[PDB]
Amino acid sequence: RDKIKLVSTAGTGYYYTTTKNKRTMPGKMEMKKFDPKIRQHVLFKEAKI
Amino acid sequence: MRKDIHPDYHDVLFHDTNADVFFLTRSTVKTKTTREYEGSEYPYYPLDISSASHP
Amino acid sequence: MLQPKRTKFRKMHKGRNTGLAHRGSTVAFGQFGLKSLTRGRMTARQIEAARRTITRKIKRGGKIWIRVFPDKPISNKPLEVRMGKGKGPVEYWVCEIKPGKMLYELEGISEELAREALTLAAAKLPFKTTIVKRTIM
Amino acid sequence: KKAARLRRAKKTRAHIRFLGVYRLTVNRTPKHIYAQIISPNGGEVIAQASTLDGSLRSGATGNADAATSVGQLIAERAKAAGITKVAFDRSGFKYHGRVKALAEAARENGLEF
Amino acid sequence: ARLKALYNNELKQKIKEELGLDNVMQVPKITKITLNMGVGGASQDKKLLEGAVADMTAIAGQKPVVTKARKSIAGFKIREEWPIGCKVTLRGEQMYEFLDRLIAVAIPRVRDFRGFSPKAFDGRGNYSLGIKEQIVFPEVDFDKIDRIRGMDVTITTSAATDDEGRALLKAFGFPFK
Amino acid sequence: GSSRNGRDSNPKMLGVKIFGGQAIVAGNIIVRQRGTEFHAGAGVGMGRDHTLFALNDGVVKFATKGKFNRRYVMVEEA
RNA sequence: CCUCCUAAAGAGUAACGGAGGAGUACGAAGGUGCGCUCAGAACGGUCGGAAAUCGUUCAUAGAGUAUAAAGGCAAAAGCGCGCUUAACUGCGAGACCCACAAGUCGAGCAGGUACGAAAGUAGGUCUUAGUGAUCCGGUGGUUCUGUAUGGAAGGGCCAU
RNA sequence: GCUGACGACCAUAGCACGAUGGCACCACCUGAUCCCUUCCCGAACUCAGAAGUGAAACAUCGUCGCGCCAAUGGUAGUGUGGUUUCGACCAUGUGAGAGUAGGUCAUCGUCAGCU
Repeated sequence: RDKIKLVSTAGTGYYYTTTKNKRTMPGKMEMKKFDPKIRQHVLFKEAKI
Repeated sequence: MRKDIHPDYHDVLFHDTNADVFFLTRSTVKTKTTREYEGSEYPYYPLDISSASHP
Repeated sequence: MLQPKRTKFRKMHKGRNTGLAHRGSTVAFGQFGLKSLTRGRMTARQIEAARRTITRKIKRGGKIWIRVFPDKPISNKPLEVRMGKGKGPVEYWVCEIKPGKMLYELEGISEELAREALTLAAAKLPFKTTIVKRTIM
Repeated sequence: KKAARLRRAKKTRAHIRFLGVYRLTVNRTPKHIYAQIISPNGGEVIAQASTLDGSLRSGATGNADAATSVGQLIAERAKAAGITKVAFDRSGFKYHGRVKALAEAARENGLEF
Repeated sequence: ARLKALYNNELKQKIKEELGLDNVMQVPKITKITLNMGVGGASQDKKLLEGAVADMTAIAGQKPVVTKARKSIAGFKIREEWPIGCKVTLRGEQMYEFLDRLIAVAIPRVRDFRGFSPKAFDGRGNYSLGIKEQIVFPEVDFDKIDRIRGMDVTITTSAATDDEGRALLKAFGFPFK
Repeated sequence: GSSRNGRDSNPKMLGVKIFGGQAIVAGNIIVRQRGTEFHAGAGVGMGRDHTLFALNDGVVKFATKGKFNRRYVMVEEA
C-alpha cells in the first residue's frame, strides 16, 4: 500500500497524503477535497510522493 | 409487473382434435397457423393429448 | 485411573480449600453412605484403590456410586531443577474434598458387608470417615 | 404489518426525542388519516386533526385530498396552540402519497420543518 | 384467466359446502406458485445459466431471478455468493393463467405418469411437485434445445391443514392421486 | 517444559469517573468503557470509543430504563 | 503494542506466572437516506446426498460483526441498494490518563461539502493492537529573513 | 362501556389455553388505471375503493399449566477487637445465594372518535 499525494487542480499546492493499493487500483483516483487557499471544493489528482 | 423487462405474452387458443375441446389462455408461444374463433382471431397450436382425455 | 477426557485449560491454580460441604452431604442414589470428616485432596489412584477394594468385597452383590471425580489437575516439578522457569505439568489429578462430602455409596447389599467394605475403603483413604445412614430429610 | 411499521419508525422517533422538539406524528389507515403534535416529553398531545373531524367526516376520507385537508387544519391548530417549529414523523410510512400531501399542506400552511 | 373467473363463481361455494366451513372467508385459496431450478453445474462452465434462464422465462411467462448461494461447502465446492439457482414467483391473475396452462398441457405430455403421490403434502397445506423434464411444457421448442433439465413447482395455500388443501385442489381438478 | 506466554497489555483506566449525585459541568467524562455497558440518556453524549460525557451542566443520575433493562446515565438540571 | 486471568466487586498492581494475537486492510469494508434480519432443527420437493438452491413451521442471536480475546451490538454497531467524499480546513469550552515526552474523548463556533422532503447525521471504519522521539537530508507552498545596497544562496514558518 | 394514536413502566406487565368483539375504529378484503413499488413476484411498500368477513391478526375478559416475582426463619460469607489446633471460634455490626410459604393473567398519563 504505497503512499500517494493529491494535488489540487487549481494549482494552490495544498495536498493530501493517503495510502492506496496499486494491485487493486493501478489507475489514478480523482476526489473532491476542500482547498483552504481558495476556500472552495475542487478536483484533485494523484501525484508522486 | 415492471415494464419492458418481461417476455412476450399474448392470447392463445389450444384445441384437442380427439377431445374436440377449445381452451383459451395467454401464452408466450407463437403459432404460424391460427384458427378463427368467434370472439376474436388468435394463433393455433395443436395438442396431441389433453388433460380431459388423459386417463 | 479417573481422568477427564479433555479439559479447557491444561493447568489450574492451586486454590484454597475452606468451608463445610453444604452440597453433597446427603445420600441420594444408595442406601449406604460413606462421608469425609476432614478436608483434603483425593487422588485418582486413591479413588481407584477404594473402588477396587469395595468391588472385591461386594463380589457383584451390590451397586457402587462414586461421588468424587479428580477434575482438578495438580502440577509437580522435577528433581534437580531450580525454582521458576515456568510451571510444571499435570503429573496427577485430585478432587477437592470438604468435610461431610459423600465419597462412596452402596445399595442392594446387607448392612454388615457394606460396613466391612466401607471400613476397607476408609483404611485405604486418607480421610477420617463415619458411615451415615441415608435420611429422607 | 403494524409490527414492522413500528419497527422502522423507532429510529426517527428516538432521534426526534433526542432532539427534544415538538413532533408532528402521522398515522394513516386505508379509511382515515390522523396527525397530532406531541410535546418534547413525548406524552402530551397539544394539537390534533383527523378525518374524524366533523368538517371532513362525511366526505371522501382515505384520500390525498383528505390528507391535504388534515394538514391544513392541524397547521391552523398548531398555529393557534403556539407551535411553529416541529419535526415531522411519518411514523414508518413512506414519505409519499397521503403522508406526503399531509406534510406538504402542514408545511405550506404555517408550520416550517 | 378462466380459472380466476371460475373460482370465485363456482369452486369457492362448492369448496365451502364440501368442507362444511362455518364462514365463507375460511375457505382456502392458492396464494402463490413458485418455480425452482437449482443446478450445481452452473457458475463453473457458465453456459448453463443462459439456457436455464431462457427455458424458465419461456415456460413461466415472467422474468426469473438468479439466487446467490449463502453457504460454502467443501464437498460441493461452492464458494460464497455464486449464482447456482434460478427461481420465479407467480401470483393472482397470472398465477391462475399459469395454473390453467399447466393443468391443460404440462402434465398430460409427461411420459410414464399415472398420478401424483398423496403424501407429497408437507402437512401444513402446502403442495410441492417435481417435473422430470422441462420439454413437457409447450412453450419451449424441442428443435433448438441444448439439454433436458428438470423443474420444481411449489403451490402455497392459505389453509393450515392438508385435508382442506387437497379439497381445494380437487375442486380445481388437479389430476387425481 | 517451556510454555512461553509472558505477555500482557498496558492498563486502560476504564470505569465510572463521576458517580450519581455529583455536580458535573458540560464536557466531563462520566464513564470510560468498551461497548455500551452504560448508555447515554438525556443530557449525556456518546463518543467514538463509547465514552459518556456531560452535554450540559447538572447532576449525574444512574438508572435502569427501557425494555432491555439497560443501565443509563443522565444529567439532570439540578 | 493489544485481549483475558492472576488483580483481593473504583483506578493501579509483580514473577524466566497461566492462555492468545499485532508490526495490517479498505476510495469502500467511510458518510448519508432508505430497506432487511441470522445460526440451526424438522417437514415437502428433479438430478441432489448429512449438508448446494426452492417452499413451510419454530428460532433474542444458539449467527454475523475484515482480524486474537473482552465488552457491546435491534434506533442493530450485523446484511443489502441509491448518491456521494466530513477519510474536510481553522479551531475547540470541558474532561480522562499521565514524572516528562506523549496518549484519549469532546459538545460547540466559522467556511465549504455529501446525503435527506425535512428535524437532522457525517472531522473515517463497533472500541480497545497495525507502531518510532530528536538530528540530518529531500519535496510542495510561503514573503518571514537575506552579513554594504538590489537580487540570489542559505536559513526560518506550514504541509509531507 | 368500548376503539385508536402517543407515552410512563419493562414479565406480579410474558407464554399458553378458552370465550367475546364488527353499530364507530381496526384488521383482513376488492382492483392495479394513476403516484410508487419487486435484484422476479401489488408479499411487503404505494395508490383508488367499500362487495364480503371477524376466519387469521388485533383488543378485552377468565385461569396458576409454564414462566416470572417472592417472604419469615436458618445457613454461608464478612469490617473491627481478641483467641486459635490455621479448620475455625468468641464480642460486636452486617448479612447473602439456593430453597420454602406465598403472589401474579398488571398499574397509570394526554388526545381523538362511537356509545
